[PDB]
Amino acid sequence: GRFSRNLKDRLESNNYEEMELPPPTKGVIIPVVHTVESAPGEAFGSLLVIIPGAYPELLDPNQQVLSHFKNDTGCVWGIGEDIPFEGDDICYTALPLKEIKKDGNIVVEKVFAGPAMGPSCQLGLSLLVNDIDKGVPRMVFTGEIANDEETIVPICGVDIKAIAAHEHGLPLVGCQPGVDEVVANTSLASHLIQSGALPVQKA
Ligand SMILES: [Mg+2]
Repeated sequence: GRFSRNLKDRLESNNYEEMELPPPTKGVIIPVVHTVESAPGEAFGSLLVIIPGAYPELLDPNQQVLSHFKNDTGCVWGIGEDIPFEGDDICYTALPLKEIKKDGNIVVEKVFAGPAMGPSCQLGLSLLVNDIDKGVPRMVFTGEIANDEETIVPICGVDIKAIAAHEHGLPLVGCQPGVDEVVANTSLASHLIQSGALPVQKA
């Protein structure tokens, strides 16, 4: 689709039961694209945050769907397709992220929609089970993961996702034109997480 602020306000007006939670042990932020049948050609993005633990009861019942990592190696609630690589034996919940407060608290909310579909979450999840140990990287990841499990693969809707990242004052991270910061593989992505941001040359 293409960005609709009209679509955004209507759908989001329908979000309910927003909650301020404690900072998760760790977590990872990724973008999603909303559409509806009766708004052809319109889209808007928002953010998920994926946290350790199974909290289906925090999701709208229409997202209470459980997907697994490859070979029974963990699960994610709120995601609608299985993950084609291994997890870290944990179960996560992907929650609609309204706000990430200055004290670290996250404000989530319930969203009238289906679970997150498609492959663009992979970069985030791969980084979450492999490369993140403490905290939530203050950046937004999008990208498919290749069969080598290191090469990042271009995805769809990058303009929409950038916009949703930016609404939160966060950079979009991926492998393709449209992203604010560019990583071709999970190594560089991981070095970026350690740095907390793109390394600077204030020279
Ligand atoms: Mg294991």
